[PDB]
Amino acid sequence: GSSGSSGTGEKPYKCDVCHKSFRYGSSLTVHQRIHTGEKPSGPSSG
Ligand SMILES: [Zn+2]
Repeated sequence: GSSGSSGTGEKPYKCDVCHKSFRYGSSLTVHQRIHTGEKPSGPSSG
């Protein structure tokens, strides 16, 4: 559960809404799918 990213962490493609890193650009977009269309998810603000 605690943080623990050995190497894999700083990805060239990181979401700009949830901050989800992605070693590949395609992966990022394919993920943002949830950010587009249906209500957003994840932490936003207090
Ligand atoms: Zn995202």
